[PDB]
Amino acid sequence: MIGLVGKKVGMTRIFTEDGVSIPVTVIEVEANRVTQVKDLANDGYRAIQVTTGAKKANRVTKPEAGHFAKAGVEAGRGLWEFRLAEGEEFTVGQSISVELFADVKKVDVTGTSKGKGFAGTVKRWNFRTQDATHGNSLSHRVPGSIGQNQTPGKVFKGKKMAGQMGNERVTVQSLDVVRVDAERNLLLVKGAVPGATGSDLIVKPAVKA
Amino acid sequence: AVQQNKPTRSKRGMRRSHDALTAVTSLSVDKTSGEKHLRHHITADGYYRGRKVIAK
Amino acid sequence: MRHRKSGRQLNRNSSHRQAMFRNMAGSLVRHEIIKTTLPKAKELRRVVEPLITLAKTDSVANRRLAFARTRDNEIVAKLFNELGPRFASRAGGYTRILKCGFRAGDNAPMAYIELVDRSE
Amino acid sequence: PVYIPRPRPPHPRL
Amino acid sequence: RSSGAGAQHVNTTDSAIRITHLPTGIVVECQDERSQHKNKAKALSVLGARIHAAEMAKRQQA
Amino acid sequence: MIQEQTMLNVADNSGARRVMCIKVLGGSHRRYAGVGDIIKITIKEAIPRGKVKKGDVLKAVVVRTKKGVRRPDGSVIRFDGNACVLLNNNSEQPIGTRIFGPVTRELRSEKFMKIISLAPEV
Amino acid sequence: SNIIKQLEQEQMKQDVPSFRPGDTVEVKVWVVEGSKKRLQAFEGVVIAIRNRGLHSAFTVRKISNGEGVERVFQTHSPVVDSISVKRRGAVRKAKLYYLRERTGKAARIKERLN
RNA sequence: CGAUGUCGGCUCAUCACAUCCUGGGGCUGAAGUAGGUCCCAAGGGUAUGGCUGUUCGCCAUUUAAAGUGGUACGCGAGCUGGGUUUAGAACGUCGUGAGACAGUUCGGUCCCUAUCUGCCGUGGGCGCUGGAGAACUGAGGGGGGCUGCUCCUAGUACGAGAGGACCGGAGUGGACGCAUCACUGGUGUUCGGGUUGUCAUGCCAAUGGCACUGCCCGGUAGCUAAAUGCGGAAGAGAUAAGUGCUGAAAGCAUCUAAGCACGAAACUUGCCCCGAGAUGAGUUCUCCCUGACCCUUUAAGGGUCCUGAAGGAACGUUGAAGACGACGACGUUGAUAGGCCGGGUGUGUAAGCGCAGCGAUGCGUUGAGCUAACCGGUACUAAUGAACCGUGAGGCUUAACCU
RNA sequence: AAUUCCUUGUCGGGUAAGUUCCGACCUGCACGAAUGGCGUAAUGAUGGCCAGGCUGUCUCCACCCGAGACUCAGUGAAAU
RNA sequence: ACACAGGUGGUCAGGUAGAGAAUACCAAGGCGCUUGAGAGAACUCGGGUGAAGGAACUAGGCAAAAUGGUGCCGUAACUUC
RNA sequence: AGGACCGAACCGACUAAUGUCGAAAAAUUAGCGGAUGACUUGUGGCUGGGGGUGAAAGGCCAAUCAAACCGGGAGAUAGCU
Repeated sequence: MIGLVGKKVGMTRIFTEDGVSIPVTVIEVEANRVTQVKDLANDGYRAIQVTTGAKKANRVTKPEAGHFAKAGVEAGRGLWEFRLAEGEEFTVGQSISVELFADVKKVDVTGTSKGKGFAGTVKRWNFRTQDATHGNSLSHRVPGSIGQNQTPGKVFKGKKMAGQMGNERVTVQSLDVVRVDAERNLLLVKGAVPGATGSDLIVKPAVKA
Repeated sequence: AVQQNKPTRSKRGMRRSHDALTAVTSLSVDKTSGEKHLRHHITADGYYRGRKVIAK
Repeated sequence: MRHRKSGRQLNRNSSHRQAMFRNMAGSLVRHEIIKTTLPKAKELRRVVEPLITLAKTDSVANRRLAFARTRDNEIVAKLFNELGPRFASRAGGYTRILKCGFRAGDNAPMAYIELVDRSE
Repeated sequence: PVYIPRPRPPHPRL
Repeated sequence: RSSGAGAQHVNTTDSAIRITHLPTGIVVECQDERSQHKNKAKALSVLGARIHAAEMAKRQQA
Repeated sequence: MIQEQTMLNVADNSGARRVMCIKVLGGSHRRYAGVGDIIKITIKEAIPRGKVKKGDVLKAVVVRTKKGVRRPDGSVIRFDGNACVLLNNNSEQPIGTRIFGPVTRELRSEKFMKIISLAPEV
Repeated sequence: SNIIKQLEQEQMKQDVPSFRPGDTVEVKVWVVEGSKKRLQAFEGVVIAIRNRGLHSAFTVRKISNGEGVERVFQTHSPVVDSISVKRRGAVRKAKLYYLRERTGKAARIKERLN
């Protein structure tokens, strides 16, 4: 089925009765109401695009205000889109709560990774740092050789070098569900998820069933 | 470090194409005096938001 | 990558940085308005406001903690007697920043940092 | 220049 | 490749030959001259001499 | 955390005093051992009345670590010294008849029964 | 946040005995030996307390037979059952990591008796 | 020969299969396991120490394996200089001698601030044509694809006994990569405390400056792993080796000549990421622009007044975003940054006062005081009213639709 | 052996494992008694090896403090 | 060759602590060394710390780390005593 | 008394790093060896080019040494570029 958009608010741990304390992440889930239902008659694929949160009525633009008045729902932050799985059909404006997570056992969380910035080769691609003594001059944390010789004459595309680390769209898969709370509107997941406290998280059902 | 051959006037111009400085062109008008000043900056006489904030 | 860190380095070690923050906070208490670069004023907002916060309540030990900073008797004498009963009603935010062009020596962002005063 | 120095001690290759 | 000294040829050319005779366990190491063949002939002569000596020693012990 | 060239004290009274871990057995390219993993040791110091002499290369099992072992509740058990029990290289069956110092609960699995049977604590 | 604090305050137990670091604290902890559920004892000297609310823990250093055994314990975990202070130690330092190198006569500390 | 720095080592790898293992099979002098040989298959992995400068080799112990080669028998404008080839000196040999020795050994300065291609990232202009805000489909490209041990099947088949299956399922491991501080740690020169030598505040007390943060002890938040989860797949299509069905040429036989059904970590998917600059420039939703004139080479022409629309840009507050750009939140209709209150955490009974002691010092007020980067609030201060860019509904041809 | 090609000649010790080292075996290519031999207390920024402590050398790097590297204002090269 | 981290002989030379002209802080006296302001990326230098091992790294304990002062006890082989 | 020991001034450069179109055509940083004698240094002289000098490297002789620099034979010579 479809996934839901949530906010990461810290991490905690759940003490089970037998003794095992499991580290959990508190993903709060707001009213993921449906903004538009795309069909095959106009796009060639069936999907639903939704939103979450709540914007103030000074930041939302008139194109976004008209797109939200097309659905009639309250203006919320961001827009996401989930493909349908041919077994269900959603209407425009349906308040989808966390009750869809009550039946599933494992989920997949996709989030914007925490930006590490312009990182080196050792931090990014886990290269071995060379020996810091026995005559080492100006060659401590450099990657060293990046190509062979005259006969290739170039560096191969896909070379593991220093550069941008973080701000990616990484996905930690196969995360166990712990507790689905409807009164507090929470979603406790097992393990760690990408992103810091306050980032958006796409929590979809596990494709590796 | 050492070059093979010198670049052109065209290469120098296409390099200095992004060296063009940008002017602000957003000089404001004070409420009381009306003197020209920048955004979030006081005037030459010390006027800011109409109030004499420098007292000097 | 300084995620959730505060404290500007200002291209100086901690001894010189603390010493010039001491001297500049003393000058701002003594003269009530000074003119300096903008990040020094931004960090001096984190220095002068705890001094006034300590100067909210006059006692025996508060004079010694206000003498532990600024290293001067005239600065703590102007504290607790003149700034104390005059900033009594306002709670926090006693300072004010005024951006004033750029310096002609090195093109640095200039700023008058002052208190909410000079109605004498 | 007045003085032009002795060049760099080169690679052996002997 | 060979150990010792002498020239560039020691770096790139091999000039060192080790021959092991499997059912007897006799190892012959030659690092004498420059070309391999002139060392292959010496290594085969030393193989023949050591095998003949090890067989005649067993015959004289028997 | 027991890796190569690590000096360990002998837990039982088999005879050795100081041993040196030469390889963490089980799985290639492995850094260090765990709770009750098998390591290969050499003997650096032994008593005159020991059943093994100085220089015997044999298998052992780590029982106490300075890095600490982690119970699944969230706690850690750190010991003030590394310790091992010597094993006879094809069937484990430890040499010493008395074992000093406590052990960890995760060592109890189907083959180290004599060690936890001779354990005075835990 | 209020969400994290509300999720933590519903799980913290309200009968935690207050003890300063340095007290001779005896802790009885559950353990599952397969088909058995045994309450075992552990008596030692507290050398560190890390208060984190629900995530709070405390060390109990014990000099057992042979060498010392250091073992942390989570305060609000269900695996522990009882915390009883036997002696009230009178150290003036929060952490007691310097007691690790000291064995025997130099390991004991002062009693409060205030 | 008006200069191509080579051996070995460290880091970084790329490619071929004449395949070391994993995988699918045929023969066997294959009862089972363990084997010998051979075909297809390069998707992944392919040691740790002593010696030697050594590649290599031997030894010790693992592993499923310790593959062969190419890339200037890779890689010094990435790094040493141990060895080989500068200048010193010696041992042995030759030469009357100066000197010589691929016969060692002792020791001996290895430069360069990146113009071009390439690679890792990140931006500006313009285009897609009326513009803008978003949401995606998706061409194509990239990342990964390793497997041990134990148990059930099952001591089952097989086997006189010893030994011991194939296939399938589950759990726990090692490496790799990703994610995060929930636990444990490290750092935490912005927090607290102890102490030495000196100086200063007119002196005691107290505090501050210097001596590597003076020496240390811890330690908030962030970063980080040694800490904790995750994954290599399941499934589908087309196949290589190989096993086949029907079946003539050639009354038989035949996997192939017509056809059909199987068949691998190899290929494409399926797992994840980038991505319409894919100039072939895609699709959907929404917002906004409906004012007159003269000149005329009546051209998809230029110029004048009025309006600036949606939106963007500039400035400031700034960020678990960031070299700079860029991205995200906010700008008084406010919780974006700083300050303040309370809580939490950390250091640990501040100063003053009172008591005991000749004194150092000890106790009570007090588990106080101080709290950085944390949390929940609070406009107390700073984000001003405005100015700038972007416009009068949008070209030609053809067909279907309403007039 | 500063000597030695064959050679990592052979034995023992040190290490789990030692072409280095030590004590010898003499089969001295090609040691040798003033171009001196054998030992030798003390000494050496001397060559090699081993033992204890000690540690980021390494396993395996992680964080922090200042000086550069990044941006802005002023002056402003060079090899080629 | 420079308003250059180099070199240049002799005299005076204090307080505290210190065996001392060493070293730490000061008096008399001279200076802040003729580019500053931001941000706190990869990488480079001088450093500090670090769980567990303690040389497994490397040609090589190279570099770093560690010992270090006064009084007292005691100090082996060998020797030219 | 010691061509004695540790260790400042002073003398020299053994290791590693910074530099290596450097602060400088040999330097600096952190460790070093001697430091009452075969020590160091100032001042003023003497020894000089097929020579001087050398606790001996074929080193040094004005940043140039298996035969210094300056001027002249000399526009030497060059089957060589």
